[PDB]
Amino acid sequence: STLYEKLGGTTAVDLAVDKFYERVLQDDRIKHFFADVDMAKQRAHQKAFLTYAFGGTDKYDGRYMREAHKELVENHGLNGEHFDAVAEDLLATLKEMGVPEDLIAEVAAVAGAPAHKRDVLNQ
Ligand code: HEM
Repeated sequence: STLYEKLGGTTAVDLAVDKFYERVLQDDRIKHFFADVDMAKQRAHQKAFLTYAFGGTDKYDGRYMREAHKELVENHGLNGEHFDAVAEDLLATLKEMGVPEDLIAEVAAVAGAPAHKRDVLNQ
């Protein structure tokens, strides 16, 4: 899988997931969501988040996605502030690696698109 070559190696890829994983638990603001959740699923969820940010989709079909995430919005009171916290954490991880600042802005723009936030937030 030479695709990982772009990342700069597979070792670095796992390093980001491992560190990022702890950031979620470290963040008390969203820890309640992960207070009781199977770590197995989290591995995929967190992995998808990083992958989605590096290359999200302008439009995604699937009411099911909104049905679940929206449920959190009304039941747990999830808002854009929560999303920003998770996304902000990702930016910090990139800084540690030393990725040029120019890319950090572009990377955030990928998910920054409100087109993705609406599906998740379902405002
Ligand atoms: C764009 C970002 C996100 C994507 C792409 C995404 C994607 C997914 C996907 C594919 C699932 C189904 C498989 C699974 O259980 O992980 C899922 C489930 C879930 N997501 Fe997300 N998610 C995102 C953001 C969030 C955020 C911000 C929260 C809340 C902080 C969240 C909370 C949940 C919960 C609680 C479930 C479990 C639902 C259940 O099966 O009972 N997700 N997410």
